Amino acid sequence: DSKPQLQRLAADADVDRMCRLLEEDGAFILKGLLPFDVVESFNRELDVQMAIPPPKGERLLADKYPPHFKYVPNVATTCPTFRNTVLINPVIHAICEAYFQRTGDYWLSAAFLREIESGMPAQPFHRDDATHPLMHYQPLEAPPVSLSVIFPLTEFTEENGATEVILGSHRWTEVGTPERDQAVLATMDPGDVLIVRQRVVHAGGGNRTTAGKPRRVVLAYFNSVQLTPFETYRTMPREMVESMTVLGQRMLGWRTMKPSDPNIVGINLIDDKRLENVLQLKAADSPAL
Amino acid sequence: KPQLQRLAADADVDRMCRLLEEDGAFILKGLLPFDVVESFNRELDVQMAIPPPKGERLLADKYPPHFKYVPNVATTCPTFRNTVLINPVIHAICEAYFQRTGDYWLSAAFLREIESGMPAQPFHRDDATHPLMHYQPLEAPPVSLSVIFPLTEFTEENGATEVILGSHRWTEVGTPERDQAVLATMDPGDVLIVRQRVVHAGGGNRTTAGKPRRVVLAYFNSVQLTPFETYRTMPREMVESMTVLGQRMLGWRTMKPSDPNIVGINLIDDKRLENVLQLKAADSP
Ligand SMILES: O=C(O)CCC(=O)C(=O)O
Ligand SMILES: O=C(O)CCC(=O)C(=O)O
Ligand SMILES: [Co+2]
Ligand SMILES: [Fe+2]
Ligand SMILES: [Fe+2]
Repeated sequence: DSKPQLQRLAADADVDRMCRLLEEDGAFILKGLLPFDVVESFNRELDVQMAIPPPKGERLLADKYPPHFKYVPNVATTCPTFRNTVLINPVIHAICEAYFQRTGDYWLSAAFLREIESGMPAQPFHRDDATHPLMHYQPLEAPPVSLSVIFPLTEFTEENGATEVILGSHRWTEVGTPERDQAVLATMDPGDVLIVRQRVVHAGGGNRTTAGKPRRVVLAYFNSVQLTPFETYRTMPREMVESMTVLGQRMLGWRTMKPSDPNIVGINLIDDKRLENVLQLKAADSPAL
Repeated sequence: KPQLQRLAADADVDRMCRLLEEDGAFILKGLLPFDVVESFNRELDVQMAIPPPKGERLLADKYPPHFKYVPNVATTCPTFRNTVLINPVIHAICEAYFQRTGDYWLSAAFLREIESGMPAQPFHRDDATHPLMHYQPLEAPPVSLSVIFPLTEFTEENGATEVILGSHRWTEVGTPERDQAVLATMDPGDVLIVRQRVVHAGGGNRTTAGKPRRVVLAYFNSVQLTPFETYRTMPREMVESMTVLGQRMLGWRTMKPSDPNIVGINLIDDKRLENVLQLKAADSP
């Protein structure tokens, strides 16, 4: 395409370059971060969840939509491949650690599945600043407090509606009403990852195919520990929590974390002690640390 | 010189609200009955009577040993948990104050005791705990409210809280003189309420009589902000003996930031946290 496209990088790519891509272009792609077997076992875990008949009670998001609406909340609690493998991907966290360098500690606000079936229209262009509305008022220069991480679980094509990203649009004052051709396509294979900076204007593609195969995507939101996690993993059984690594525990809110100075004490604590100490939390990788 | 306006506990909320935008702070006179003040004080006395613990202390270890401090009083002081935390007047103020941001809860509630011979605090804005606040524009929906409970009297001598009126409209804290501020002189049972961005400081105790100034600070934040103190390790029995309002304040229920957040926050399995937990409450139908 005539317009400059989304840079696609190998898993082992340089971190300074990814970080500078995020500030200049606002987005980039990692190629084959997740092995195909990982991707497929994740998909089967999700298949199980979606196969579950609709429950009797209230569902806060689902009840707002038609019954054909496909959605799996907080995948870490029901998809071990995500909890144990995807969530603690070292490349992802290296990016996060560079990205959140000014704001301090980050954790996982949400990780959920979205399936877009044939005949569904594109999303309107938007900035991912609705969940925590205060973000709408954050100046561009301020230390970023949220990172969008997008996992294609089916192929992302021009036809089925690969994610549309407008490069450099995070420097815009408002989203406005940009035309579709201002954006480029995040065409990907399962195992690739799209990483999108805060304030970058984007939109879901919408599935124009007619063969029945639906587009499947898991969206993960990594936020500053200043921001309340949309999904709370506090009801995870202790056995499951302790089977995770320390990084895993920190991501899911089971540990005291640290916003950058001038916060010098930290956050998410109790009795002036670390939450994991009060809980006496064990971890799969705590003898080695 | 313009002073801190003192309002009756039953005063109109619309006036309190207009004060918070105009002066940036105000005082409620005698909000807490004497029995409340005294039982709260006795509960805190119990807590401070516990010997210095052996392990790490995240805040206490950052300051001198003479620094007196009791964290997350709601878990150890029933008077605060059952009476003070859910004060209807406080929440009338909050619901007006946080209308643009949506739901609010309790980030921290702790005791500080300032002994004789201690210097004044430097002037500051209470935006260090959540640094992102430092970049929030003046016009943006406020996301934090400082609520200050004097448990001993606040006098000129013992170091009543120094508040600079209208300073929330300043671009920077700068280096203001002490004589730019007015004094939050109060009796136990009064409440000092301070807007976000209002420059202020602890007074510093000029007395030599030994009575240390005692204050409980409660920070009510938008549910967008992660609570500094997490009350997730409270026993279920303690949680379920509380009112719904109390549970919402201590992070045990799903909450709702203002639109365009339309689902809410602090939820799980696409359900309300309290439903998944099947949480009972003292005043729930
Ligand atoms: O469907 C997509 O690829 C993007 C979805 C998205 O950006 C959102 O839901 O905020
Ligand atoms: O001690 C006081 O009266 C006020 C303290 C204060 O503003 C603070 O510690 O942030
Ligand atoms: Co002067
Ligand atoms: Fe989005
Ligand atoms: Fe303060």
